[PDB]
Amino acid sequence: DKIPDFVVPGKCASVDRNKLWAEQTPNRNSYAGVWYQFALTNNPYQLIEKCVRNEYSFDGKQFVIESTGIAYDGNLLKRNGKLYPNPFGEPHLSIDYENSFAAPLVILETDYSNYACLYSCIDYNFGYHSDFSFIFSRSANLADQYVKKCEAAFKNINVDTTRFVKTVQGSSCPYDTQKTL
Amino acid sequence: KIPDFVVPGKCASVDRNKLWAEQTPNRNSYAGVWYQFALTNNPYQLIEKCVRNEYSFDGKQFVIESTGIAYDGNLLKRNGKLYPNPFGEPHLSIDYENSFAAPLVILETDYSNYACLYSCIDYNFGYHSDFSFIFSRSANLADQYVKKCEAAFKNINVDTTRFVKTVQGSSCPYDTQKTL
Repeated sequence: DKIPDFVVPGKCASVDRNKLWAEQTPNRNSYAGVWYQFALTNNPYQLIEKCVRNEYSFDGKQFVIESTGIAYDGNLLKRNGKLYPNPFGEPHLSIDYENSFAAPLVILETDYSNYACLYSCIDYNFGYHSDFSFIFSRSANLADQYVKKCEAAFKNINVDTTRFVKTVQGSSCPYDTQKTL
Repeated sequence: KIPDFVVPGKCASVDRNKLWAEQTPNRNSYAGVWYQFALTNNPYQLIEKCVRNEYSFDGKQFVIESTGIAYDGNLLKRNGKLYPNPFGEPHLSIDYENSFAAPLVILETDYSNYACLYSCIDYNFGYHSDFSFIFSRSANLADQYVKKCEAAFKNINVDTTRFVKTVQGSSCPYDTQKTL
């Protein structure tokens, strides 16, 4: 039988969150600013298809997010999100979008000034998980050397990096306009 | 051949403002114990039978302890919260530990006997998944209340033939459950 490539047998991977959390907590401010989506794994919840541009402001408690780009229907779209500590005290954040739902998000590795590798995973009740991965860049392109750092980090938690699809980014995107939405 | 919880079209409009206005003053009456009477097929619900949800209201949100028999036969406890949507939208978020959070609307409740609950999420490919529950104040629910739930779901075009009854009653270890 055929199922989507984002439903995978087994339980979400372990991931050492406590380590990442201690490392990332004092650096929140540095995480703010603009991040471009460089690539992601097949994701049926993402409404923005191309030129995905995420603007993060940090108010000391959370990050407020404005995500913009071109939707699947060819129009411009702006979505509002928030990234805040998980409300049960687990050492991960919840990524939440307006009119949608919220999911756990772990920053598996970032150097803050070039790249960030991100990961979200959900267990189902029938022996399968679904995971969603992203490669974020501080600019419209990301150099092979940072891309490989994400590829290693995802390989290390057993994600088939063949699942990544490149996002359209670059001078063909109306970034100046997106910023005004 | 897709799962019956993956449905064509956009999530339904539900009149969330009318509901919010009705329920806001009565939150305190929503607390206490609620049993899951029936639900539409749901891949995130880890407790299979004897499902008992205990709600306490602290003023801003509800703290939940959900217990029952998991799909492996073992007893299970899950911790949840129910709080207003953090963007100011007139619906609640239902959030469970080690899981995710989804929007939840209470389509109809009389507080003392039944509740009909609804959650819906839209996909980027023109379909949606919705999840529905019927809650009862006891292990059983009279026909007259089940029918009110049926009418509320029909009204929003949920196909009520998707409901499966949950195991409750004599065979459940509620007394042990209360203790977890």
